[PDB]
Amino acid sequence: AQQAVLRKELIATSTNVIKSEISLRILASECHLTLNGIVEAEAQYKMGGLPKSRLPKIKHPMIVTKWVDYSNKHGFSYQLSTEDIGVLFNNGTTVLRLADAEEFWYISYDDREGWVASHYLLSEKPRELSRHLEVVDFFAKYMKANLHKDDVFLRRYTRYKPFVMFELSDGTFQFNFKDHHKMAISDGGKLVTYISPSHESTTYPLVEVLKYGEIPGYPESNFREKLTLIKEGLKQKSTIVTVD
Amino acid sequence: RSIEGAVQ
Repeated sequence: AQQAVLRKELIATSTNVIKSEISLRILASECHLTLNGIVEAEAQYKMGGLPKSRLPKIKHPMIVTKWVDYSNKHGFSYQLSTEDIGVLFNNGTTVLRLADAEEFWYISYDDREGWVASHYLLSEKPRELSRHLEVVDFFAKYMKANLHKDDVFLRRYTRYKPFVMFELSDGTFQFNFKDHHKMAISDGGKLVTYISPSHESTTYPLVEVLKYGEIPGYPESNFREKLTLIKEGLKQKSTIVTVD
Repeated sequence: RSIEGAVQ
């Protein structure tokens, strides 16, 4: 009998706050999906005969390149794999700068339908919004330092100690761990995009990595551990159906 | 061009 124990509970901090329960309900029902898509994959390695026959899809999902937290003068901010910049204000609203930068989406959150957006141009921009772009204009200057399809944005984040969790609008979950190993789940818990500290993206079917016993190529990853951290990560995030 | 993962 293997003498082992469950990992300590996942304590979180500085999550972006939201009122729209239904939005939480979607995330909760969405997290559980990619989690069930993984349990279904772990079952493919365990006792799946010829688990690699009918090929699985292959596509590089979106991801977060550089990110920051801020408390007072500005809100949490981030940048994506499309040279896009987002700003999750302290109130909960988001402003997103597109790749080609002629335009920008302004996202709010509502209880009835959930997240809701509206298209504007920087040139045909309104008044009350301009002061929100002053904030973005600074993150643009900061982010600028550096040492189509249906677009995407960040819904919720959660700062745990061992890592930080990103929940995206396209159904893609991302994790920047402590040891700078960064990973991502997309396609409903079927594809794996490990991006080492060396910013190199490569996607893999989950059933292919499970048989291997580790991340492909990189042995210093300690993969079998991080997977466990993802699971309980989604488990906790999937129980949040309400605000209380 | 509509944004996936939210309502317009």
